[PDB]
Amino acid sequence: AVVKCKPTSPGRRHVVKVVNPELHKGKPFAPLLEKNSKSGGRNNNGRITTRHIGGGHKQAYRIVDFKRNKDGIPAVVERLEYDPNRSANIALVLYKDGERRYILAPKGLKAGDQIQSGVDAAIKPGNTLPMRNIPVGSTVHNVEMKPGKGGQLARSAGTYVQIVARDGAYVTLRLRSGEMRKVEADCRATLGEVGNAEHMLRVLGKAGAARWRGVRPTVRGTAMNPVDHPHGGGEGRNFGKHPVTPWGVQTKGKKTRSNKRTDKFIVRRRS
RNA sequence: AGGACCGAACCGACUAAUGUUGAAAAAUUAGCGGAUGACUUGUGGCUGGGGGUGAAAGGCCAAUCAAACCGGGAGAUAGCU
RNA sequence: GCUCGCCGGAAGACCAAGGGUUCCUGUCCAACGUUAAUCGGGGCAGGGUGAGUCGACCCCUAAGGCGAGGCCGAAAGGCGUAGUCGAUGGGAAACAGGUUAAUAUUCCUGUACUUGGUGUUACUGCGAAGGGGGGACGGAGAAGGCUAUGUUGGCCGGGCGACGGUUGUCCCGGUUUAAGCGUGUAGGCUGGUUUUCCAGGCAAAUCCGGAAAAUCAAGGCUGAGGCGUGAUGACGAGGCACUACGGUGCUGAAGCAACAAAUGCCCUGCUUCCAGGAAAAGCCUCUAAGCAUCAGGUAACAUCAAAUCGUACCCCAAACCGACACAGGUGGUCAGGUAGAGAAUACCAAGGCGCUUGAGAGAACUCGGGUGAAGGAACUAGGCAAAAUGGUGCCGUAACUUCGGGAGAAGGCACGCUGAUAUGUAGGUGAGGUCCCUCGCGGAUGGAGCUGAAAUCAGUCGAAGAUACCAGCUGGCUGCAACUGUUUAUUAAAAACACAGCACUGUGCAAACACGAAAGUGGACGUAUACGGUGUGACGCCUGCCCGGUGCCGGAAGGUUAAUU
RNA sequence: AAUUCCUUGUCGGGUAAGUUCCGACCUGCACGAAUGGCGUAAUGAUGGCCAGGCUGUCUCCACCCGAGACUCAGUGAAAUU
RNA sequence: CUUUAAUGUUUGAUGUUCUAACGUUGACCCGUAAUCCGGGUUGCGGACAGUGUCUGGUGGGUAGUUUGACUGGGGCGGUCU
Repeated sequence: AVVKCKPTSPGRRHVVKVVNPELHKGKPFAPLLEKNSKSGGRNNNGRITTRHIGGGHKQAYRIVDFKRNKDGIPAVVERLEYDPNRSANIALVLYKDGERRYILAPKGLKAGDQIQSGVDAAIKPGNTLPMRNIPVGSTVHNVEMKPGKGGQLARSAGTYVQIVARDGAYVTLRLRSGEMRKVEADCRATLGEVGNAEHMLRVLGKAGAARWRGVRPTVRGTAMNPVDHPHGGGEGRNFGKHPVTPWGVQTKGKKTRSNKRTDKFIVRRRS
């Protein structure tokens, strides 16, 4: 649930929280956890590859099951759980065989609901089947791009795709980006939308709330000296040139997609 | 509950005086600011010079930075002293 | 040696880091010490550092490093797997007292414990580079139960006061005692037990997990402290004998209780919030291959072993880092008394110092301070500096406002001491006894004793009762930025930089982008409610006109146009 | 106006007297709407201005307490030339 | 030898299809108690992609350099035979 806190102090007027009581107020299933040390935006060479990364709260990685290869074995939901490594919530399930696993939380799932994977599974949210058997015009999430590796699309808080057509060994999809992409007609996909849509309405309210996420301040460039950035400086606010990243790239329309390898599944890229 | 209030430790360094071959190659005295947090700190580790890092001042990188230090090319060149 | 004065949340005590004999004794005074020097962190000689339990080594691992093969690269060499290293983390065990000129939980006395080895006996399914559990973990907050510790009383010993009084409600001192073993409480978590089945735990599995039944609810785990033992001992104020007044033997009384009470323990708990909170081994289990009249394993007793290195001394400093015996900087532990909200502050205890030139004089001027006639910012670039305000409780408190604030607004009154209310109250604590009882560290009752506010009434002293130290100046108009913050170490802390928020834009995952001749890595073990970049900069009302120029995004008939032929 | 050269613009407020401050007028030398415009409570060691109280800031300094200065003894520099 | 159609064959262009090169930061198995790597099986792509040589354009992202003299100081202007 979304709630607007009161302005009892500068730093809480425009803050907004997303409170969900369905989440388990305790410790998670340890057997599915592992170490995850932050990187600060650096690489094996110790150099900063991506800026604005550093600090924040500690984190543990919940091993999620994105493949869903446990076919023909139903499972019930034990409880929901908060996952920091991602924007979406997850679900702790229980298979009849005694095994437990993690998955992404669909829109309206709860505890006690039964789910099943495979080709003969039921057409209901949570269940997983290959798109070869999914009806056209439906909504799914956690889509696979190559059979067997695991889902890669529609993994975020409130993201969902829509199957629009299936001709042959391939299926076409309109992604949440408006792009019209096609994939092999054997990839698995989970019905329903990922349920945390109240996440976008969240608000940090103050800078410190960003530093908890591991985000660092972003220096513009205009106020940064000529040696540092193309925008450089000048007495006052001049910026009398074209917008450009460091290293000399426009950043205001210049398409940098230079794949040219697949370039077949793209139909209606966007806009 | 709080990047909340007063205020010691602690971290800072706004004003003034002193000192300026100083007690000190940036400190002291009397006050001041923050003081559960983007806080602070000990240990260890990574990032190496046209590069690093930088809540960005051309700032910091061993009292040295508009391109560190050491050695080498090197007895650079100097129509200038 | 007698006085004085300073610190006393340190200028005291114990360590790490670091230094590396500066420690102790004797001796020397040329040099070193900012003076002298019989002294010294100085010179010379000698002596001194004793560990199964502290620490390191060792076992395990994080960040991260090296990196067999291997991938990559003109060479050098780079990244990295298996693995191996790497604490600032995890992992077995000792306390008290006494003692040396100098060491000690290391020596001695006394009392204990831990891990292994071997052997005897008895009972026995043992076995892993594997599986599972466990180890294993955040912030804030809230109390409650305890202790360290302290105060008072009582007891014991001693004392009767240089000057009035002091045999009493008088004065001083002491009233200490551990780990360990046993009890297993306050209180906290958990429902157990037996049988049966199974697509799982890379194979197995009595274990874990899951499912279905029956049967019982009391079962277990954790757990400060207290109590008892440890302890007929040790210590102990003080005496008796030696006593070179340098010390040694022996003796050695009381050694209880109440109250207060921690930031420390129960607490790695409980409640709660979002930013969602290390790993591995030891340890407890599981079984596989394998070994079974063996071997191994469990318990008891015996006996052996527990090596090696460090241990002195300083450690907020004269010994470390600062060229110096330098107003500097330096992490952790202990945390007394009165007042006090308080680790502030003031005066003190234990303890440790009086900061390595002194004497004298008492001009100008300088520094650091105190007071001030009348006036009260007229000074001055500027109320810079200084002065002043300063605490608690009650009343009371505007504009404006995002309805939280503004606000401690402003402003006003009372504060001491003694006595009574009440021979010390409300409250808190809680003895003895009585009653019960699963008869225990119990429960109910019980209210002695101890402690102890606050307020009221009257009275009283003083110029002044928040008397000292400590301890907000307030108010009004306005520009900038929203705010908390960050910044030019060493002349600039701001209207700059960040910021949440908004928008445009790119990016469909072997993502864009970046570091990299490359491999590969980060981005991200993320997936368009995500990520990167750019600009703007809370919030509120709004963000208008122009695409000729530059650039970007598309489009296509024609024209021009490279290599090549 | 953090933007205004002419300029101490003009009027008025406040002052005995105000090149600054505040509020209006517009002839905007040379504001202008995300290199954002206009307002904005709160906040600020922020800039500017006016009052209350306060005072040695000053009129105009005076006296005193301490460390140096000065004299004696001991040790014993420096820039400069 | 002037001529033009169905052929044989030639090479070029376009499209569709295929797999055997190549790729596979897809799955499974082995080396192997190893998310590297290699090999194998299979699938998806597929002669595209991507790399090398040559080449056009773009290219302050990064370097190397230039940016005159006289002058009643220099610059501006002016001048230079």
